[PDB]
Amino acid sequence: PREIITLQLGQCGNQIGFEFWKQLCAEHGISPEGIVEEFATEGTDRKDVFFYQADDEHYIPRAVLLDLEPRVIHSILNSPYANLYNPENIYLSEHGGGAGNNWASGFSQGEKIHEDIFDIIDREADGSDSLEGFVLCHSIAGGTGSGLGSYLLERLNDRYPKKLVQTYSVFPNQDEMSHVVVQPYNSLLTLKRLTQNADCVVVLDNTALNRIATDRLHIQNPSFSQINQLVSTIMSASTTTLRYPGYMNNDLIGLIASLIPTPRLHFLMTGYTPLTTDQSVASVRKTTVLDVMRRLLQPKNVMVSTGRDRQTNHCYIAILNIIQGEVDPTQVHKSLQRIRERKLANFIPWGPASIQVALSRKSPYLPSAHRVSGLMMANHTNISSLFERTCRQYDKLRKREAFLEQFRKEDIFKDNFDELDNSREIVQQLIDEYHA
Amino acid sequence: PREIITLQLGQCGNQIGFEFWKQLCAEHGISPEGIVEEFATEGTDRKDVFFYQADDEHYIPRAVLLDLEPRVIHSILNSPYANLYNPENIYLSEHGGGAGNNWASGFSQGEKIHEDIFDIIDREADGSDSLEGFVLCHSIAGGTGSGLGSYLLERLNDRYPKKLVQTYSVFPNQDEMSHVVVQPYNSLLTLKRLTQNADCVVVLDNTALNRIATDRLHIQNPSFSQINQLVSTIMSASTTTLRYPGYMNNDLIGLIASLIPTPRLHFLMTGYTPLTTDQSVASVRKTTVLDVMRRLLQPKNVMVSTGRDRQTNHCYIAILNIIQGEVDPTQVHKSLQRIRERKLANFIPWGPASIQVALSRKSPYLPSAHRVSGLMMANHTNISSLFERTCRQYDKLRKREAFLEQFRKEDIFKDNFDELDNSREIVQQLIDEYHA
Amino acid sequence: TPPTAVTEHDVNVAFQLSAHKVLLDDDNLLPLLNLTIREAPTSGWAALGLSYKVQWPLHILFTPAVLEKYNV
Amino acid sequence: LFRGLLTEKAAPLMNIIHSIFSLILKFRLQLISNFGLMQQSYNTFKYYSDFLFEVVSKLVNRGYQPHLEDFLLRINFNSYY
Repeated sequence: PREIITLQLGQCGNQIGFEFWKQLCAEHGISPEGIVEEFATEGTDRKDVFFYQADDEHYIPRAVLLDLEPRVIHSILNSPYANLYNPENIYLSEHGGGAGNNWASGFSQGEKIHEDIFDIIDREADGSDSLEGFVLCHSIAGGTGSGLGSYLLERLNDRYPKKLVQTYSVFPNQDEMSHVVVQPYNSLLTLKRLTQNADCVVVLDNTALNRIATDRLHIQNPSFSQINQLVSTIMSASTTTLRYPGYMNNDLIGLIASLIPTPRLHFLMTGYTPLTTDQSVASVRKTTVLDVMRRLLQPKNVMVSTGRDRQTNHCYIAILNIIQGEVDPTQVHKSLQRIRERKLANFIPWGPASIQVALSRKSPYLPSAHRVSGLMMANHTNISSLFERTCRQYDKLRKREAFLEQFRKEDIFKDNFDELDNSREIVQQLIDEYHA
Repeated sequence: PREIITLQLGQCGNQIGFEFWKQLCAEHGISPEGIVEEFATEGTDRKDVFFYQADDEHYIPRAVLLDLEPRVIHSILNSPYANLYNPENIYLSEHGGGAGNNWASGFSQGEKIHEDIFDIIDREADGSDSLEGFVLCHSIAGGTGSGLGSYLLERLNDRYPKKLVQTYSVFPNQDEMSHVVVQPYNSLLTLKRLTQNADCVVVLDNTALNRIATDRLHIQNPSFSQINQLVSTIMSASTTTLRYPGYMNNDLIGLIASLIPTPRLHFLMTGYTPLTTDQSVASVRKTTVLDVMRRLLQPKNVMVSTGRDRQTNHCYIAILNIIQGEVDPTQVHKSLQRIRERKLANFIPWGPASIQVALSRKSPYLPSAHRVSGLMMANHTNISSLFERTCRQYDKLRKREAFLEQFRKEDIFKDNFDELDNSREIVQQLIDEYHA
Repeated sequence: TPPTAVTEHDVNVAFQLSAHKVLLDDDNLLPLLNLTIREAPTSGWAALGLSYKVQWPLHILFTPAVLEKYNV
Repeated sequence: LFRGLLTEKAAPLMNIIHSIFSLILKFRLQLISNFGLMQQSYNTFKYYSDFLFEVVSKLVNRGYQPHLEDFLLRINFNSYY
């Protein structure tokens, strides 16, 4: 009775959930509409929780996909997953509107599609036992996915004031400005909704994706097009306490609750270790769990742009270390015994910090059911280095002249730009204030 | 956990450490990726002792290469072991440089690249469990190693006072005066820091290098490529009590504490028997172990030029004879019976001396587990000849009027030339006083 | 610290972290032996010894008498 | 049940889990619905945790219940600030 509606929205947001649903059929090792193995019921002991159980010989995703370009969801039609999705229940196959790229297009298109947008997620729940919440799988990139998704961060926490908000924000490439040039604008507007019309967030930086894709997966050709591959893997990693049982924090609101000290701090750095390829020529003789959490208390997996002298001028405040699947679960507490002797952990220079370890099984699926898997869902105070990157690329755009008038072509016709600036410096500073 | 950072500096200082890292990979049996030999852990009980402490089975040289000459370092990144090297904590890939070839070039470039030269040894001391020290693999040839090497002889004496200092001072052929002529000036500025801001040096001269290169490797016309094998072997050779456990003077500051009578006398002569291919024919049945230190009882393999008639006007005080690999050690106490009887090494007459004998285990790699080895680390007081030799080349250079105003256009603008003369004569008196 | 009953626990975790950052040559041997430091001299030095088990019937060669002759 | 907690069914570790429950009712009843009464509720919690630290230290013997090892993680946390 913990049914979650994913609200995949945007050009990238539809892609990271396109490969999320595709990851589940391949890790349970079955057909996305059949059963051809017994690992489906034996591995996954709660087969429906983001699906519903069979009554037509087909699996039913709890997904909605709206965007302002009809091209991305027809690139879900083209692919043969039309017997895992429904192009009249699970998506609107050709939904138009804006060009778009303006944030202000989609923010005004949620308010004239206001009647229809809450009868498609509340029609997506209609045999549900009871709702957990909503995951807004939306994109910050472009103004389309960012534009309508930022309206739903408000209306879903007061039409349902007891349900979960948590966002998979994915930024556009910060090594470009020629992909989207309204990028400092559409980022910060949503960041106002991230601190006071939210609860917890997941912010994912794109240049740290390509930092890892050439250093842990070693492809020669760093491009903006590995954006969805590293993300869809950490999305399916985050919910191994809801699609396979837990023990304590046996809900998803269990993990997420203990990683929020105060509102405005809850920006979680995500790490996921099994991307190494030198841990796989040594999987016959079983790789060790004694040095795989010296990658969660030392950088080797951050998808958050953070400095190198900001892992010492800021410490962990809350750190969660989720071990998954086969792992040798009888020495994971021996591994956490030798952390304190070296001091690889970082704690605030005042009061309590906490290194939480928890464990959970998985279905047959060798990179995390035959190899040690380490997920970090960290909470570091070093998150202002990004908020300085977004503020410093935002005011830099106003000395270039752009989107002081080219943003006010639809909706916005009043000044509120130094209002998004002022709230952002309030955010960056109280965090530093909160510790000694 | 006894990690040493080699500091290659200078034109000749980069060529001698290049084959040093190449000796280590070949004897540990490892690939530049992973393990391919289980002699890697059974033979070397401390793989990490100059390498990065693995956490995904990778080993990284702890090397830094700064130099004003890009010709010598461009032959290091076009090697099969250029992947053992990483240009991201070592050096740049295609690195730059100063003028160079002047002592004032590299001394002033030492202090405006002051941030990165002390933030590249602390990007190689972050997994460290305590640093042993620093080995300054710097040249005495040209102004490049000597300018930049005089700087780090100072700051590691006071930002790092606890840590061990020890240098491989390599001279060029001192009779050059047309490709280098500024060699007695750049030498003495570095020789002054070496005796007052450094504790130990490992001296090496070139005229006794070519002495081996024509009678142990046998060229008809000299080359400087038969000079870099001789240094790179003696580099891995000193660390067989530390790369593989000892018992007593198992620290490297243990060997050196019994090899230094007191600073003012610390210049260790180096000697090495298996450089020739006629010492693998004296280990097909094992030749006796009585004779492997009675060839070091009076040297005939020294990489330091000296007379054999200057052994009866001088008296050894401390001599170390480190034997390596299979030598069948049970007639080694018989070998010290026969030392006093010949006396080809005079012992000091104000008090007792020291005949140090060592043995060490090494990997089962063929030239480290078959050939009979004598590694000499002598400390003989006939070294005053080398200091009289560089000072005779200075005083002749000042009466040709050369570098009286030609070297004092850059970072010299005050007298310091007779300070170099006086400090050489106090060192020279105190070497000879310790056998007086 | 002259030997006392709490110095015993300190030397056990101390041999624990010490031999572990060096990497003891076998990882499962580390928690099946440790050093053990009870009358006091004035210093713990030259007053500490070893505790290690023995298996069937290897102990008749390694009887509890002669482990003292080696420890002393 | 030795592995669970055990507490020898008598020892102040059993008194601190009883007592931190008594503040937990004050935390849910004030937040569902007084700001001086908030901060008192966790000042008693800080009394109860600092009471726990001195108890871990008198339980420390040389090896004595698998909770003890895991507790000395947090002790060295307390040392770190």
